[PDB]
Amino acid sequence: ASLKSIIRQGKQTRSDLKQLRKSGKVPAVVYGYGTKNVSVKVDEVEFIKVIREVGRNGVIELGVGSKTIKVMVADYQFDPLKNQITHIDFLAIN
Amino acid sequence: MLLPKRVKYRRQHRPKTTGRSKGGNYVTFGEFGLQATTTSWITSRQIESARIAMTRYMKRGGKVWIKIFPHTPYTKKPLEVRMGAGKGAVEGWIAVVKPGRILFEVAGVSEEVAREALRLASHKLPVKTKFVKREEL
Amino acid sequence: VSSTKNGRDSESKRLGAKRADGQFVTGGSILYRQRGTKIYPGENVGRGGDDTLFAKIDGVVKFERKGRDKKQVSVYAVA
Amino acid sequence: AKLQITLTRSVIGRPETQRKTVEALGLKKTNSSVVVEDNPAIRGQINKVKHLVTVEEK
RNA sequence: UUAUUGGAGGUAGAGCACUGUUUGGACGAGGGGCCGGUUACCGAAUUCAGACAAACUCCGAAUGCCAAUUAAUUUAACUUGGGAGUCAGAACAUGGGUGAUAAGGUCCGUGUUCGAAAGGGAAACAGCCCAGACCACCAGCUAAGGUCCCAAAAUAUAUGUUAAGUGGAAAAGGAUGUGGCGUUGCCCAGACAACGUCGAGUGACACUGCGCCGAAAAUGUACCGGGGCUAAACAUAUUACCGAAGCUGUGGAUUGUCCUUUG
RNA sequence: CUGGGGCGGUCGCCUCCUAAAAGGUAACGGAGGCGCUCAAAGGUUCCCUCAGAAUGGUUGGAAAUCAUUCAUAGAGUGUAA
RNA sequence: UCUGGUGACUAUAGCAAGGAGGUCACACCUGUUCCCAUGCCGAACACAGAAGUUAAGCUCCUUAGCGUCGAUGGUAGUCGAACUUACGUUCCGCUAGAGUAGAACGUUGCCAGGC
Ligand SMILES: [Mg+2]
Ligand SMILES: [Mg+2]
Ligand SMILES: [Mg+2]
Ligand SMILES: [Mg+2]
Ligand SMILES: [Mg+2]
Ligand SMILES: [Mg+2]
Ligand SMILES: [Mg+2]
Ligand SMILES: [Mg+2]
Ligand SMILES: [Mg+2]
Ligand SMILES: [Mg+2]
Ligand SMILES: [Mg+2]
Ligand SMILES: [Mg+2]
Ligand SMILES: [Mg+2]
Ligand SMILES: [Mg+2]
Ligand SMILES: [Mg+2]
Ligand SMILES: [Mg+2]
Ligand SMILES: [Mg+2]
Ligand SMILES: [Mg+2]
Ligand SMILES: [Mg+2]
Ligand SMILES: [Mg+2]
Ligand SMILES: [Mg+2]
Ligand SMILES: [Mg+2]
Ligand SMILES: [Mg+2]
Ligand SMILES: [Mg+2]
Ligand SMILES: [Mg+2]
Ligand SMILES: [Mg+2]
Ligand SMILES: [Mg+2]
Ligand SMILES: [Mg+2]
Ligand SMILES: [Mg+2]
Ligand SMILES: [Mg+2]
Repeated sequence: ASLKSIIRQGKQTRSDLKQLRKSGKVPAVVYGYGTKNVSVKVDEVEFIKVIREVGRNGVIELGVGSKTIKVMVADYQFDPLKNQITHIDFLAIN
Repeated sequence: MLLPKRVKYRRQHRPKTTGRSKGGNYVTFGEFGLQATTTSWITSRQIESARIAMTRYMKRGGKVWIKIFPHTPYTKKPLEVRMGAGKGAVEGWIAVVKPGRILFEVAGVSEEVAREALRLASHKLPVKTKFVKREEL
Repeated sequence: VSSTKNGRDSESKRLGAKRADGQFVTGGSILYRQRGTKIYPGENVGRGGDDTLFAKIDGVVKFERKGRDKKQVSVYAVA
Repeated sequence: AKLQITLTRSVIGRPETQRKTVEALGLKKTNSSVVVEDNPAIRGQINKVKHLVTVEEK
């Protein structure tokens, strides 16, 4: 429940999104209680291992910059061909 | 032998073929399934041959679903005719698949039986296929 | 021997809008040409016998919504 | 400030929508230049035809 | 022509709220097994989930269209009159009908070129890529494409793949062919083979790059243009050069616009 | 006219689709209608608001008709869309 | 501010549910003598009334249950460009529908009365 994130900068183009997915990274956003919209980056391999040990519906304490937020998972877009996760939405709860 | 009982227009334009699957690309009714990898038409004789070869291998065990129905009629003009004196009579009924679409779903059987039953069906369709599970996570 | 029984069509009628939003018009000019009432008349706009919308006075023309999903035309005075 | 624009690719084989923009800039033959000042309406015409011209900051 | 504003309209895509089509599962009412009813079966209704549409739409782009601004850059536009020729069109790319998701087919829309256009490249080759010839010159810079010899310019630098002359004409399928990247099994307690020995690695799955078989036609090698090539192939980066009637340089001709010394 | 010509079929007008979100746009491309009617089915002034479904109720052809609750027009609108 | 009359605004304004409110306004309510009225019915409409009542309409609170509104981020599609003939790829602009967080149990002009 200790996953790490990296804040994306402004205005990702088309190229640097697919260049980000040819690494092991996946784009993401966080929103909800007490926060603002922050768009982030998560490793794919690390994200699967956290889900497979806390379940589909569990609490993740991930860190954005300095602070850490208790975060649940809202939805995710999946590519059924070539079977990789392509977007993940995060929801803060408190 | 699948065909609709009544259609408003018997003579129709042919469907658009390029692109990706609009929807219906996750297994929902069963445990295992067969998804497509290239693009083709399926002409309602192929899914009769494929459903029979599906069924006799499983010895009437678990259930089998078909996610494809042939909705669109296509025509053909008779033998040795000049071009253009109207549009010919109907010939058969097709359904269009694009890469992603699930074709059959099976359930109620072990996994290695499901791989072999779907492999026998896949040699009767004109499209490259692939064996898939029920996705989670 | 084969033949067909479809060759008929009507002549097309040049429907649609005839003046643009923000344009100055003269006091009798046709604004919109339609079957039925896709657009209602508003201020200083008459509605003809064959549902043609036309201007009463001369001025500038404004298209504008009416309710949730209704549209109207008005003509306002000063130019 | 000022910009120098140079017609580097020729204009034949191109659509007439792009030929009329090149004339509006004031370019006549290939490798011919013009000096104008920077302006958001001038950047729009450079944006349209940017695969045919070369801009330097004068 | 562009920037900024405003507006008309229902395509692409999506979707099932109407019209039609359709797959499973439930719910119960009816007939309906029976001995009137059970249960099975039937059709209809209502719901849960999931799919289809040129003549379906609760939604809805990009672009194109109409206009207005003491906006900015450009140079056309319109009216009247005199004089014509044209009404067999073609290929390419793209959006669609027809046809067999056949034709160098046929019919519409949108662009380019040919027609009526030489020059360079594509071996040769109206329609493909570059590019629009006033005339001299034994002067220079470049485009597309190229730099072993034919034939002008790198047997150039650096990293890797391929062993099939692949390159230098094709599929479903099949396969211990070889590289790269991941997940996960059994590990020196002795596996994994072969028969206590053997003493270190051993399997599966998944995604991928190049290649192999599948591959039979008629005058003579016989689709690399030829020689020839294991790079002179392929992929990725860098620096140089060749290369046109394109652009510069020098001189000259004709016409026009300015200034005007009609120079 | 004609994917040679003949045989066959068609020749004027209206509405949809093709038609590529202005308008326009072809083919022996796909679907249908017209060659009228109305003395009120016209004008004006006042009133009214449906089909359908559900539930009850002699005739109940199941539904004719009656009451009740909902019901965006699904009704109806002389005649195709 | 409270009540009423009357206008403006894409239901964020609606629908449902729960609770309070009244002889000042409003309404149920009393009656068919008169104007007027019902394909029959003083139900409706019209008139004459003020005994009764806050039960209902109405108004004020409470709720996000249905409907409505709705970003950010990602994706589909696409103008332009560059490779190519593959049911294509790459770059750059624009940017959906669905879904999620959330909004929301109206806002406001004029007059009269009651404060
Ligand atoms: Mg779906
Ligand atoms: Mg579509
Ligand atoms: Mg179509
Ligand atoms: Mg449509
Ligand atoms: Mg003619
Ligand atoms: Mg002609
Ligand atoms: Mg041709
Ligand atoms: Mg063709
Ligand atoms: Mg054309
Ligand atoms: Mg000629
Ligand atoms: Mg020309
Ligand atoms: Mg030439
Ligand atoms: Mg040559
Ligand atoms: Mg050739
Ligand atoms: Mg020639
Ligand atoms: Mg040089
Ligand atoms: Mg070059
Ligand atoms: Mg030679
Ligand atoms: Mg040489
Ligand atoms: Mg070969
Ligand atoms: Mg091959
Ligand atoms: Mg072979
Ligand atoms: Mg031979
Ligand atoms: Mg040879
Ligand atoms: Mg020259
Ligand atoms: Mg258009
Ligand atoms: Mg149009
Ligand atoms: Mg007829
Ligand atoms: Mg009474
Ligand atoms: Mg949206």
